[PDB]
Amino acid sequence: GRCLRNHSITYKTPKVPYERERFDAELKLVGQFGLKNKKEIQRVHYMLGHMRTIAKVMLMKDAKDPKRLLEGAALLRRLHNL
Amino acid sequence: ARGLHAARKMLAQRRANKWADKEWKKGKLVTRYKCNPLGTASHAKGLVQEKLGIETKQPNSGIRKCVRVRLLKNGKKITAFVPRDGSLNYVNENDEVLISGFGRRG
Amino acid sequence: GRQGNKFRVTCGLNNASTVNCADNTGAKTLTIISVKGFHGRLNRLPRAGCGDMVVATCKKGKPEYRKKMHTAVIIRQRRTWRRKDGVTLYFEDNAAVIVNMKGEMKGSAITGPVSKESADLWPKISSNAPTIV
Amino acid sequence: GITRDSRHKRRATGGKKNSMQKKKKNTMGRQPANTRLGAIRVHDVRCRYGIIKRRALRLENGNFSWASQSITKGTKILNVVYNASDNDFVRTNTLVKGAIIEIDPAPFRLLACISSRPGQTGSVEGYIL
Amino acid sequence: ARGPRHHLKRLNAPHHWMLSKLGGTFAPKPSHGPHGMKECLPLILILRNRLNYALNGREVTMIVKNRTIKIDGKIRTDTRYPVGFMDVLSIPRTKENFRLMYNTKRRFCLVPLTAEQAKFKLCKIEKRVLGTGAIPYIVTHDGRTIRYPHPELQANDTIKLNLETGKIVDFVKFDIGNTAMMIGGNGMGRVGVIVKREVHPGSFEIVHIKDAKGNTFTTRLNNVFVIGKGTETLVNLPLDKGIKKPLLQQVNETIK
Amino acid sequence: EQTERAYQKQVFHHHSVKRYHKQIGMGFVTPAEAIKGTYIDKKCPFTSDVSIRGRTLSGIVKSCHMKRTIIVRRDYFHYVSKYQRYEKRHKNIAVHCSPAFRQLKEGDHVVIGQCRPLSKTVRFNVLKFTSRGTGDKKQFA
RNA sequence: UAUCUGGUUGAUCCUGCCAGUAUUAUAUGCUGAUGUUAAAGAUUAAGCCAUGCAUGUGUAAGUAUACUGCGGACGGCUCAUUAUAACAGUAAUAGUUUCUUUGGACAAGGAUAGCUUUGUGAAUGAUAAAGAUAAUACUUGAGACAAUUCAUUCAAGUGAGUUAGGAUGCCACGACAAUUGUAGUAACCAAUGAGAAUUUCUGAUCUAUCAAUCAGUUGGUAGUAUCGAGGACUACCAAGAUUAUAACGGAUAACGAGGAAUUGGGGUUCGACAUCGGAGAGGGAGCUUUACAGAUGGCUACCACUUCUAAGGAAGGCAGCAGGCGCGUAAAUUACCCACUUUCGAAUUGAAGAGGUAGUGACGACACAU
RNA sequence: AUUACUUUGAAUAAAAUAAGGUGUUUAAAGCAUGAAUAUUCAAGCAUGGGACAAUGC
Repeated sequence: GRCLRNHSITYKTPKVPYERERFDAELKLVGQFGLKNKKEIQRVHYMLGHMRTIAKVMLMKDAKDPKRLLEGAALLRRLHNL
Repeated sequence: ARGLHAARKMLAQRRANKWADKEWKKGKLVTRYKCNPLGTASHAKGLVQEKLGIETKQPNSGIRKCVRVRLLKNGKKITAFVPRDGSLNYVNENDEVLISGFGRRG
Repeated sequence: GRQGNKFRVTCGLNNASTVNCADNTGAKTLTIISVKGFHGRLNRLPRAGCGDMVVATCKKGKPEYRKKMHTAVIIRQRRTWRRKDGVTLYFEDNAAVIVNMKGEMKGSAITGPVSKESADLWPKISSNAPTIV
Repeated sequence: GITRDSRHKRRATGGKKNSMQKKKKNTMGRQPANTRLGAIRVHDVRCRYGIIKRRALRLENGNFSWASQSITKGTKILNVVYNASDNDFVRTNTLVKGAIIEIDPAPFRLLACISSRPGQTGSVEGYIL
Repeated sequence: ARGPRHHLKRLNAPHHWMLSKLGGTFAPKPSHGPHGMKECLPLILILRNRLNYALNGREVTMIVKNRTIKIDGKIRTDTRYPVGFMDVLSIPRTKENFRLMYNTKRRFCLVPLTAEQAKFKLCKIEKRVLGTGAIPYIVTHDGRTIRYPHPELQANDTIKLNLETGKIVDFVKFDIGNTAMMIGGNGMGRVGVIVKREVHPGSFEIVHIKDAKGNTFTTRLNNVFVIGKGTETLVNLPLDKGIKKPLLQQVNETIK
Repeated sequence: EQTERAYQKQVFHHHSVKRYHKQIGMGFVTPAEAIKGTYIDKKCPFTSDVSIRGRTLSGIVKSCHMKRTIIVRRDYFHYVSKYQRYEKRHKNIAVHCSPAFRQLKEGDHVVIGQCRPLSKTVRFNVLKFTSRGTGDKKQFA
């Protein structure tokens, strides 16, 4: 550690670098949204996985779990107004 | 050695059985700092002594231009591959040449 | 490199006479080989007094000084010698400091006293001496 | 000086300790002041935290006690007779706690064991068997 | 370290001091005084964080040095005076007074004090010691040494002190029929009624306290500060009364 | 009883000299042999002024060859996180054995308690002992 | 994203490894429009240093036609040492403890400064002596106990005390400035003090081409020493302590913890460096002042270095901030200011290369021209 | 009768890990009400149960 100010990353490169089943679909979103490069596609993919895991961890417990009710209600509430 | 209270045999077995790999063992023997001409360095600076040409292996043919370089930190002799076509002319005698590994690890 | 006229000092060091090394050059003992300015005679061994430049080989010390011939100056000797003002004095042991022909001392310090006869002869030695007896 | 730390000793298994740091001042130690016989001479040493210890080298008068009659009158001590800590302490006539001494019962009538720390308290006290 | 430590780094400060992490490298070190290092709030932070009177800490010196702030029965002139428990705090130059109090959300809250109720302050008996000369006296929570107290007092009771006269007014015993407010860790900021105390001869004494609404919480004996005897409140409790809301009306309420 | 060079005298001595025995604390009983005994000890928890603090362990007495001091053995366990399995271990502690317990022998369960440093390695006192079996080695203190 | 692919053969099915792959942290080639944030002499050398700065302080309340008081024992830098040592969680001090802060004779005796008076050296924060001159510098003085030491007693809350306290006999220091404005002192009790220091339990990499190890060593008695317990040391006594559950020894390119990189679960690698604790100021060693230093921007001696010189001598420790040489694959300006945070002070003001701004900066992070 | 096991609590540095809230224009940021913020692996303290377990009368 070197600096007190926190930092984070947003996009992670896909593992397989060259696929024709992923190159074609990238321009079906780049051309449609008028995106500049492929950075944005990775960034939303981080976003979906940001909450997809959160939904999966708290889905394994009972419906009466106090943490499931606490964070779950906030998780659904945050994702409804968005 | 599956028993619940036998957590010493299993740990001791793994400590013993881990020394037989050819890759991690290189990371604990003191030979990188001793026998490796590079050591733990990315690049090695040296001095040119001799120009040599190594013929290729059996299936191939031709002479690969190379130079025998003596380092400045260890003094050992290592053969270096001149990079490009006709690039043996660019190198001279008694000049600083950077030496940095190859594709295969170490 | 000497500056002055040495008086008469009864020489007590012969050929192959081990002396210590008051210097700090990583040499311990220097066995005398010759003496500079020695007017020799038949069957006579070279004699070194106090303040006499010698030529000595180092038989004990650091590797870059061992097994080589150096030039030293005797700073104290165990042989009683009489000053001109009627003083009869002698030291505790022999010693000598490594110098060069110009007199420039090779070391930077001297351990123990230095005889007066060897201090005014070489002004580069008197400065380093703790005391000058 | 004399350090009372445990970094120069060995372990319980006989292994030798390995050094990490130099001596620390919080491990002070002063040479013993064997309180011998003689004229009154007590020094003052400055201990840690500014407190002062009455360091005694030689004293001849000690304030004694004897509980069977509850009288405490000081008297001069003749010489040390027997010591339970060391035998060579008898001849040197040093004053240490738990040392049998002989006295003159001049103010006790008109064998003493010391029960003070003359090297630290600066004074000699005792009682009668 | 060779001796005492003077500079307190920002992060090493107790978390209930409302301090940031990027503001600066150091935090004001509370001096020796009536309360502990981590049990206090330095007077410099009170007048710059809770009160917002000064833009920076330089102007705090231009306030305390003027003999402006009065604490307890005296008036101080120390910038970083250690302000801990519910000792009164009066600033006549602004006609307003406060009181340093804990809250259920693990912080230091300031409840305003009127001029009529700033004349006295509560103190907690820490130990009863038979001093020399057969003179018993009791050490209070604020470190106050007092003269001959009531002989009926124990070492774990509470004494109603007055500032000007400096005499004991009323005493409330430590028994099963009283009420207390906590100063501990998780339990601090919680008020309730003691219901049961279990004594362990080994290390500690553990006491069970029930909240007003029926909530029951457990804490150590060292955390107990009795506020009254028989569910009666002898001082102005904070805005939240010191109840522990079960987090149902915090996540949902803050939405609107 | 009185066999050494110095006059072995008890720290708290009072003329009727009376035997000073103070009652112990956390639910232990004072041994009967310690009241009518003629022994003397300057570090005994009962007849002297050494207090037993919060720490208290137990084990099996291993050696009884040391004067007024014994060695206890504690065969505890350690959980290795990776392997989910426990590996047996041991630790030997020297505890000061008061001469109140005369039937204490090797292989007897003993309750120990902390106190001030009595020596370089000894920092505990014996509080009670329980008898066990025998192995032809009836070695007492 | 719980993922594979090319390579032994004419061809097939396996073990098997090489290479490919993605990511973090170092260096480098090529290119490089912006805004915000930000690493940056550690790896090899805890190697050597020219220079400049980094610890000083005056309110009406000490002395006025510099002395005295406090601080430099904090801050800051580096990671050499270090393998149950340190460190982390925890427990004890009924085995010790300060500094600062908060609660309890209408006036004595003196000479040492400032300024000179005559100077000596090439200099060293160089030093001589002659005249006075004040104290909140030093003694006294008195206006009146407290607290320690020793032998003996009355004996309670306390988990637990011949204990806090009281009473004896007795020794010792012995007070409440001879104190200032037109606050200041002596002690004694308690808190700050979950602090500082010791100490209880548990926990550490590889190695058996380390299998037996220890003689102050294991414990007891009695003393000494230290603020304080104890072989910490001393004199006597007995032979005891660890050991296959890895003792003793060896290596580290080993400061430890909080944590970091990467993970389906499990795990592996790293951590000098934000914060806490530890150690060190070229190398040990010995001490001064003081409440705390074994202080090194304090002293001394030795080993190795550096600087001026009138050749008689003098001081210095950049592993502080910039900067210089070497080392290397490898790393920034010989800048300005106490404005933000904080610390020190004779205390609202004075100081801080702590701290902030500026400068280089493709280590990295976010939005983004063409 | 201890210990282990298991359920609970107490106390448990901050920074940080995942975040509760909060349009630095979004975001990286920051805490401008301070999420109960959960954190403590290894140990230790008190506690409900004794099926599986180790200790010998």
